[PDB]
Amino acid sequence: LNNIVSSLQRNGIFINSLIAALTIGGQQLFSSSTFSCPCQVGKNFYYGSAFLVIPALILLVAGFALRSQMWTITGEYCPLECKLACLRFFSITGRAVIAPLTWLAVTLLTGTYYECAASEFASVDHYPMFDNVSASKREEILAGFPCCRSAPSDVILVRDEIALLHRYQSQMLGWILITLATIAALVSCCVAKCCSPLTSLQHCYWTSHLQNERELFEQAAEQHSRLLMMHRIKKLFGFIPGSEDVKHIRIPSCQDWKDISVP
Amino acid sequence: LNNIVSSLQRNGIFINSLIAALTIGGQQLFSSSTFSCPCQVGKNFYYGSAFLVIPALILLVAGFALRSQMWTITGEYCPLECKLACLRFFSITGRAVIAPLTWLAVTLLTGTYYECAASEFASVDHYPMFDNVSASKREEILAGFPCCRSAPSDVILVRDEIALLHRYQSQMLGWILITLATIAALVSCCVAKCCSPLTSLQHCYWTSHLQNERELFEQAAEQHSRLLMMHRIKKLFGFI
Amino acid sequence: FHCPCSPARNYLYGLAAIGVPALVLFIIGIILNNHTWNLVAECQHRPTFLLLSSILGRAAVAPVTWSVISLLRGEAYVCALSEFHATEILARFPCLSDFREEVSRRLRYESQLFGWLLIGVVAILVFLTKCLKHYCSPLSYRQEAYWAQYRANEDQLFQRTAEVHSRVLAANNVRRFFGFVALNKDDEELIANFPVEGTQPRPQWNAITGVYLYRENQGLPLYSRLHKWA
Amino acid sequence: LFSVVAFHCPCSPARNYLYGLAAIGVPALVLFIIGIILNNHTWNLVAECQHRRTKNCSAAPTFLLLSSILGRAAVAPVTWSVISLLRGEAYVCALSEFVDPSSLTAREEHFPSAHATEILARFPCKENPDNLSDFREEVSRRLRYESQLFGWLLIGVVAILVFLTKCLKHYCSPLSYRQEAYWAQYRANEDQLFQRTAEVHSRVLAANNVRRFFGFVALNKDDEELIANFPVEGTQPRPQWNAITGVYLYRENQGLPLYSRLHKWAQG
Amino acid sequence: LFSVVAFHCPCSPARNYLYGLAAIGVPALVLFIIGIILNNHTWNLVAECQHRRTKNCSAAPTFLLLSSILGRAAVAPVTWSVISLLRGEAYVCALSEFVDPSSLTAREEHFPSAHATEILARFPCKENPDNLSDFREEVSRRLRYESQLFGWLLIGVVAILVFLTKCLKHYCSPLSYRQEAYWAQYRANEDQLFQRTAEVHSRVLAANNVRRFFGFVALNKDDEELIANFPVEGTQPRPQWNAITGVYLYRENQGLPLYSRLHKWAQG
Amino acid sequence: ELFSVVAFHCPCSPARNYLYGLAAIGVPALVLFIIGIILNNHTWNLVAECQHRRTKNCSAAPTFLLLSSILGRAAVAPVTWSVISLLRGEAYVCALSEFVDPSSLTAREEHFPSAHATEILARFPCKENPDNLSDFREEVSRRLRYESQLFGWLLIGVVAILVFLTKCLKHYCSPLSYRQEAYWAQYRANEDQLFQRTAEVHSRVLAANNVRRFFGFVALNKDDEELIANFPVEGTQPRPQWNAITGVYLYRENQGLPLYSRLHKWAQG
Amino acid sequence: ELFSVVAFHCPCSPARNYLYGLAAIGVPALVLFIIGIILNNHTWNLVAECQHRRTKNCSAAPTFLLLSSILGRAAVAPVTWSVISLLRGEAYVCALSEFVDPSSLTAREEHFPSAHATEILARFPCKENPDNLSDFREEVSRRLRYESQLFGWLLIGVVAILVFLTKCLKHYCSPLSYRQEAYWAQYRANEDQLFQRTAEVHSRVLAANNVRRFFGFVALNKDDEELIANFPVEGTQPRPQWNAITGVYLYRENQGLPLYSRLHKWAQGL
Repeated sequence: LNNIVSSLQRNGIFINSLIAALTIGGQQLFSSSTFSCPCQVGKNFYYGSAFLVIPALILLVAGFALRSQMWTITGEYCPLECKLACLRFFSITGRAVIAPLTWLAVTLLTGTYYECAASEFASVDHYPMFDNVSASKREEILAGFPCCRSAPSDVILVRDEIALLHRYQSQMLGWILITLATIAALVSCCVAKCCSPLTSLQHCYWTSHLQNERELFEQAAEQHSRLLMMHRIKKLFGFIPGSEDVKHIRIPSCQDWKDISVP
Repeated sequence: LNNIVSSLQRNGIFINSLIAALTIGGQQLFSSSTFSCPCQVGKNFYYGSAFLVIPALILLVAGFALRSQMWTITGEYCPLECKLACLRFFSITGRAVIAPLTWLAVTLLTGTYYECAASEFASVDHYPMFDNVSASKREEILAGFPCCRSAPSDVILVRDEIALLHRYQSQMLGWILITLATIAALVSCCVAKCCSPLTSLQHCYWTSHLQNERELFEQAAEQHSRLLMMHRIKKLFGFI
Repeated sequence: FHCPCSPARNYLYGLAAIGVPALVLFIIGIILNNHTWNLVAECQHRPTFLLLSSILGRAAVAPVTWSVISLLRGEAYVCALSEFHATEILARFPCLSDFREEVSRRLRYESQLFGWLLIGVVAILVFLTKCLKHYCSPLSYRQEAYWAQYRANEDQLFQRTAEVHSRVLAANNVRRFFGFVALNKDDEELIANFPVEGTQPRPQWNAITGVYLYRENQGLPLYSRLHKWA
Repeated sequence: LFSVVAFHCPCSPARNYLYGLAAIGVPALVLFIIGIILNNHTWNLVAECQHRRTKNCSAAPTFLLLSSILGRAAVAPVTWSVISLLRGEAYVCALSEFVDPSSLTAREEHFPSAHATEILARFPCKENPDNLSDFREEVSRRLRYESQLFGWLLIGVVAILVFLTKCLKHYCSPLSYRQEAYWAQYRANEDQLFQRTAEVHSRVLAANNVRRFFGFVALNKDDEELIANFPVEGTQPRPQWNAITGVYLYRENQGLPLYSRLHKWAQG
Repeated sequence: LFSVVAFHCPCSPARNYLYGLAAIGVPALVLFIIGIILNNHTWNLVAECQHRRTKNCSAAPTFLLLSSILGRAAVAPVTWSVISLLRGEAYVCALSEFVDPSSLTAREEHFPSAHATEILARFPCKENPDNLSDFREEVSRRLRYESQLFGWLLIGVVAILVFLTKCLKHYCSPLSYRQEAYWAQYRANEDQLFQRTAEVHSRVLAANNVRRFFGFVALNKDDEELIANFPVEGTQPRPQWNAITGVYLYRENQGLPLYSRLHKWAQG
Repeated sequence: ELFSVVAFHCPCSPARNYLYGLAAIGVPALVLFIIGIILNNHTWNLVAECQHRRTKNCSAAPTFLLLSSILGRAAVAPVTWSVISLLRGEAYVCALSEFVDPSSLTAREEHFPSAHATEILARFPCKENPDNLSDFREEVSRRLRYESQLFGWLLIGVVAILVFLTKCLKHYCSPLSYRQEAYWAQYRANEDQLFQRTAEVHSRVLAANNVRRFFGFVALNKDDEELIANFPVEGTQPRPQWNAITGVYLYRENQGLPLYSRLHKWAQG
Repeated sequence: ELFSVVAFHCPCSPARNYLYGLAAIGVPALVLFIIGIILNNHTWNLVAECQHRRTKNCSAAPTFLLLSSILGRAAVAPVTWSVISLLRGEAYVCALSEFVDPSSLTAREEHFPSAHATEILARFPCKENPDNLSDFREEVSRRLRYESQLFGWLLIGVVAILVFLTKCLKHYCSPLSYRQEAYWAQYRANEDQLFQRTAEVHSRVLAANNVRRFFGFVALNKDDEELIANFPVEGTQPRPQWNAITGVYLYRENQGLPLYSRLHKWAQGL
């Protein structure tokens, strides 16, 4: 039964779906817990914009870095070898970039981050209520109502309209981004099915072979290290550990401990 | 099942995650237990500073002591030998410093600590009625208001502005530290990949050799240590 | 728990509320380990300060953990400074609103401030002392591990041989008294398997008891006071 | 069950302090007795005078044994007395009438001077007017402190006493603790197999007596081999029995340590 | 059920103390009478008074044993007297009518003197005016104090007696205590084997009589071995039974102790 | 629910309930007492002793020891039911409700009506009394319950003394050491187990030997075949032979060795 | 809810309920009495005794000693039903509520009307009484219930004496000691249970011996195959042979030995 779970774990679509669901849940928890939408007139666009970008950037970097094989790819970087490196890089990038795309999409769909983000950028010259011959209190109240300040002075309905407008735009952006992303994927796949010299079945076989041989060589290296250490003990103490020791014992002296300290 | 649990323990990804969850949960109760946000006018910046870094620092002290490897490194120290040790030191450092920033980040993103830490250093020039030419009550009220003195005397607006601006500063101070930690981890592994003469494939052999070098030798020591004892008893009492 | 509020007497409780329950825990630790009596035996019969701290600190964990956890609640320290006619009312606060508010926060502020000092001291002590002793000790940790395992296997086998060697003794005397032995099923082969040759002399066991720190002879490593007795 | 064994303060002057002594001391007193009875060291020490009737052993050799006996049975009195003091039920009931009204503070002078003791006596029974609840509370909290203060230092007294005696016992005794561990284990092990042999030798004699009366003895399967394994002829004379009981302090015979009077009797 | 034997206090003057005496004395008496009968050490003593018909034996040897009879059977009344006194319901219902109105406390001189005894009688049953409830509560605790007071000190005097009797027993018994322990294990071992053989030697004689009548005795699988392994030819003489019943005080035979009359009979 | 059937319901009426209470407790005691005699085999052989002689040869004094045993053993059932009812007290209070003297009443002033006294007192157990006399009703209820329990505790006390006197004197005046009597009491209760057990087996075997001669075979279970195979029957035992093992038996000794049961006496011819 | 159907329902009406009281207590008593006779095998061999002789030569001396046993082993069932109803009290109170004397009510003054005393008293068991007489009803209801509960306890006493009287006479007048009667009691049941068991088997073997002749083979279960392989039959038992083991048997001794069943008398060949 657990073998089936591991088999589905090998399915990349399932692991990417798990990543997307986990990122969406984390974003929802973060928004519901620790956002608070600071309401300062001076720099409020900064807070929302940072909330939009920094989590996406750190998730992208984490996805790129958590894959060990990309380090080897870069080391080789720093014919067919170039094509294979490009294919592996694209395949790893896909999973590296799925999560930040999910974060951006869900944030835009929710709309709160964009709502608090570009709120002071709203156009109010159309509305005749906001005269503000001072020209400064207008920006103050504009940044002030979207966060938590109702300020029930007839402006609330206006503010909702403004909010609605921004929210509407947010949704579009999300979907717009989504559209572009999908388009990119398609053309990206085109490259992976146009510049690739290997057959479609050849690529999957080759990847399975690479994973098999990597695991096999790791196991072989561990076993070789184990055998080398076993040999070191059977040459120092004169007996093989884990076997019948009642035959001989070296009884090493003080000078013998220094020899095994070399590695 | 149980073997799977130990097998996943070998991987270092879960080890970092396991420590992170414990720190946040204990902090969420400890911060609400005996923190209480005091408003010591004379010295409250000490209060915020003490329980923002020091409880994280002891984990680093614990982290170094939790590994028997670095004691041997100190003994050898007190070349290729340094190159291998430096990689081990980096790997030891990687698993040892995750916890202190873990608690540091969540406190910064919480915003409760900084409010009670650097309230007295805030700027009061904007508000026109924190004049206080005597320059005595201003320090006290600035370092007295945010704790439990709501003071609905036409100053609550400042207390929201001060807290929110600091909380934004607290929130902004959060990721920036997160960003630098990610940056340092990225280059250090890249440095460890280029500076180390051994290939990553050859790195696996050596690292696997390190993890079983402690076990096999220790097992040999135990068998030899015991077999001596019975032969002493044979001479003493004649019992195996 | 119980928090007395009497003026000029609460500070007595705070010391008793933590110090007395802490020290008894320390006493339990030294009693349970058998290493303390080894030093007592060695001094009775006859540079060893490094060994004393190693065993003393091992039992120090239980008294230490009680001291900090009590300060974590913090009600212990609120009695101390508050006590030091209106002063009595301050002690009645945990049991003139401006006067009581300022002192109460001051007490809790100092309570955790003093509470975390020991933890910082603890980390330094467990770190520096462990490092210096190993550096001071000429033997390597591999030798130290073998030294520890030599002692670890010593006590389990001595207890194992003590019990068996006791039965082969006691059975003889009761046999001389009654005329037979009502030994159990598993113990029937015990007498036959190990017929003891007699009772060993008292000074013979006295020599192997005491403190021993690697007094190597002729290049042959020796680890225990019984080891040199061979 | 637990309802019968409980504390209820008789709120009466010159009477409750007797109850506190009785409701705790006597249960402690009986527990002190119980430890003596179960321990086997007392009777042989008691039987020591019987076989001599002359005081052959001097005070100095025999004073050493007396120290161990009382401490072993002292576990019960201390494991109970401090518990009640921790609850503080005894102290509040006992010395409430003896609390000096002059030291009463944290309140204006309201307690009547006509019957100060009588009012104090009724505090534990929750019988007190609400105006004197403050007066009741301050003493109740004060007595609870003193009781707990008394109770806590009792544990320390126990803690130091065992610690100092143990090293003193090791220092005074000429034997290493490793020697003592084996010797103490021998007594704790020779007694058990002595008792088991007693029943087997008891039954064998018992079976033989019945057979001589009925003509046949009905034994279970395991008792069948008991007759075959350990057949006896008679008994052991009273002087032989007497040479076993009593006290013994590590005699030595030509370098051979002896650990029991039976071992002393073993050599003849 | 417990409801039947539950204590119901008749709140009446000069009447409830009679009931408390009956509701406590009789259950104490019924337990004591049970104790004597079950203890087998009394019947042989009774049988001892029969066979001699002269009283040759003096009282002094009997007195040491006679204490072991009443004392061993006195545990049941004591543990029943204690719980009743510790429960306290019986005592308050016993002495309610004897509370002195003058010695009443916790209230002013408000208690009526019209019929004090009648009013004092109805205290245990909550049949009292609310104005006198303070008086009732005061005596509800003062009386309950005495019961719990009497219970604990009566426990103590019993407790010291156990130690006093046991220590004197080891002081006066000529044999050593460890030998006595063997003697104790012999009495149980003989009694069981004798009793176990009593059934078997009854059954064999039973089957040997039914068979002579029917011509065959129906026995299950396990009882079949009883006939095969244990054949009998007859019964035992009445004097032979008459020589292994009674009391026995450590008669030594030629340096060999004898532990039971049967053993004394086994030596001829 | 049979508990509701035999429940004690007090008919509150003058000169009527005590008659009921007499027949609501005594009669079950009589039934319990009758059961004890019927089941106890020590009374049939005593009856069987009176039938074979037809002359009254045997003296009463030797038989009085056994005559006291049947009544004594069966006396538990009335006592354990008379006592239980007394302690419960419901039986007594309804019985003696109408005898309480109104003048001697306590706990209240002399306001008890005397126009129809017994009528009101008779109604006390059923609680059908005006609340103006509730104190009186409770006072009589408690006082009467007191006498029941005091009588009940007295009753159990008397029985315990009687048992003590009975067993002490029985062991004293019996001519056998009490250890031998235990063996004897472990015989009669052991013979009767075997005698009953073979009564069926020598019956069933005689049953099969009759059906077989009629049908031509006998149906049997697996175990019953062992009964026919192991234990064969030849005929029946004579009626006078049965007559020699029924009755009372009082330690008749032979030659100096005891015979414990009358069957054992016949087993020696 | 079968017991719910047979539940008592008192018809409150003068001169009417006591009929219902009789016919809702007597009839189940009569049904229980009849069942006792029908199922009691000792009553059939009594009937078959007078059947086959066709003359009734035998006198009443041997019949009466058995006839009491026929009722005695069966009359217990009506009594344990008659007594149960009386103890419940429902049967009596509804039966006799009409007869309560209008001058014998107590616990109330003279408030009983005299217009229709029998009618109003008849409805007491149904609790359909005006609240001005609730004292009267709770007096009559509790008084009548006494009379029933007194009669029920007395009736138990009478059986408690008749049983002891009979059990004494049945052991004092019979010519056999009780220990022998227990054998004779343990033989009548031992034979009858064997007879019924062996009748079924010899029936089945005879049946399987005819079906085979009609089909050429017989279907039998695995355990039933053992029956045919063990108990073969040759024919049937003649009627006169079946007619000598039916009837009443009275301890006919043979040549100084006893016979315990009428079948046993035939077993010796008599």
